Amino acid sequence: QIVLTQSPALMAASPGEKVTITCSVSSSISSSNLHWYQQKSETSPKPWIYGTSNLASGVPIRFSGSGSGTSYSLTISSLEAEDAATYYCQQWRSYPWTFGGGTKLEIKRTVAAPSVFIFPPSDEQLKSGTASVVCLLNNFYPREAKVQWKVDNALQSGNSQESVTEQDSKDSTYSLSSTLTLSKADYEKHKVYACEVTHQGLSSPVTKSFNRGE
Amino acid sequence: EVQLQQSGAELVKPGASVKLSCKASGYTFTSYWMHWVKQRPGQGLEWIGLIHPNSSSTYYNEKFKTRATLTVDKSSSTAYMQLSSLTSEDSAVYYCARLGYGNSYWYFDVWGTGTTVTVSSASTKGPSVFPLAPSSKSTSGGTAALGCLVKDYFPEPVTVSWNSGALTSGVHTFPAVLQSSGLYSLSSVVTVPSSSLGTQTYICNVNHKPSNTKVDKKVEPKSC
Amino acid sequence: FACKTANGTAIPIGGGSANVYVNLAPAVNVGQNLVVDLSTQIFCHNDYPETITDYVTLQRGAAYGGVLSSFSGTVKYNGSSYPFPTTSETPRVVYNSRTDKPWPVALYLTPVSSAGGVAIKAGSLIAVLILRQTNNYNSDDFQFVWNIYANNDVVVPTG
Repeated sequence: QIVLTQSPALMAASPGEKVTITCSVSSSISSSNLHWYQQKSETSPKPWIYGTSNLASGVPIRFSGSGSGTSYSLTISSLEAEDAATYYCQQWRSYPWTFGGGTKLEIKRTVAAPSVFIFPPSDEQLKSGTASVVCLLNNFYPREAKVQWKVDNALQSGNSQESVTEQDSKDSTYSLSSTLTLSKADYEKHKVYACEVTHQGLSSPVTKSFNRGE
Repeated sequence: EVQLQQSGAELVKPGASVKLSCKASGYTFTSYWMHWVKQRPGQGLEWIGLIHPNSSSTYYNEKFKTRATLTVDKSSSTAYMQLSSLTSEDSAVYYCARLGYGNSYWYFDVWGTGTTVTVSSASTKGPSVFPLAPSSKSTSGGTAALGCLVKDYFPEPVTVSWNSGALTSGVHTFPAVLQSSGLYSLSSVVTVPSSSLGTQTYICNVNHKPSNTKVDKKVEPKSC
Repeated sequence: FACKTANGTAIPIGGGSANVYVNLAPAVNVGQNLVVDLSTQIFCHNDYPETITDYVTLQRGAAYGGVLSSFSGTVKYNGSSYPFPTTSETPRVVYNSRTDKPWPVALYLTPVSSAGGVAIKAGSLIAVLILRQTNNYNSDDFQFVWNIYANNDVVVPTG
């Protein structure tokens, strides 16, 4: 096997910012031996650079790799917003043909104010015997987010799953849904149900709550 | 441009080999090299291997030896994969490609459609929608939002849509989470217009492909 | 009077040896051809063909490294065909031109029958093209050794 370590998973840039996604190789491979492939989220990949300097079909002139030896780069003159995808480095020196772990090139946007919306269960969920309160963070950035679930002003752990969306194509923000799953009886037994935002939500984070049955 | 097609995101139980297919008879298989790769969630790509359409000769990876069998059917120009002993370590999206002839190098010039292989256990379930009443307590805020929580669904070709033909802005089909019961669950949320003027039957529907169901209900705000 | 590769490892006028890092077809099959187009990688030129009237030929070709193991091919000089490794003289192809012209050699290395596993190690010698330079001006029978090194790994896939 050939170890190929990149910038591990995280990247971020504005519409025009340089992205120096590095590709360190365990051996000093020639420029002929390196490839870059762009895969958008939940989308088929595309060849992005072949031979470390020659772009594939449809790849804009902005992308241009460089370097040799054990250091490898993908110098971008002006990264547009549409290029947000995971760029997998591939070697074709040897034949494990080890792809990289992939750098998820996200988009660095302006600091968008997160908005907290706490949704109590409907009557049908209580009829189902498995209540589930959900508090929602609609538009926010960065992804760093772990809201607090308070059950009668008491924190709970292990009963909150957070699902985060991919980068939006309109405002380049995230959405995070925090599901606190319960049962009907213990949901009924507690009246006040709150969740507290995190990250850039507020220094004293805004807590969105509801009182059950009212 | 002539492309390569691929199957939809299929359901496979743990221990069952997939029949994932990449086919294209419009670009003359007896010209290129017909590669295969795999992308895991979070983890990066892993080169699966190659087979020649002209002569059905294969070269895989050491990690994928006796794991994936890439075959070719150049007469119909189809390529299948055999994945016996498919564990959750192999639960990943699996991609088709081929080496082009760019300068002196060869590279995955044209990709397939893509197909997600999910190796989660248990039986499939339906996407039971569940309404949320928007922030009617705020009332004058105007930016209140609602949604439908499709809990207890598996696998993930869920297509929660609002009005089923409109409301292309604001819908947030969340990725699902591995719940404690094993069955996945997602939520969709839409940001409706302000109150009073925002009187509309918000019809949320799902179409879970392997358990084909149009489970649909209208979300109507509550007056507390 | 000179020969230079695409990588910059050029041979001096008097002759000498340098590396030819060749980017290959990473998979070729038996019956198919590994066309290692050294016509796009190593080139030759004359100082002034007005009076020199150079005659530049492939006096020797040798299979070392990966090609010696499995890949047995044929050297194509100006469209002709000779048994590679080049154990015989090749007919003269002048390069009566100051401007560099892309040295029409091409090794068509079809690998041996089904070979085995991995072939042509990356960074390993592909071949040794020993070139003869002659002319009617003098007796400068000069020696140009190109050690063809593979830039990458080909496979001879099983099946």
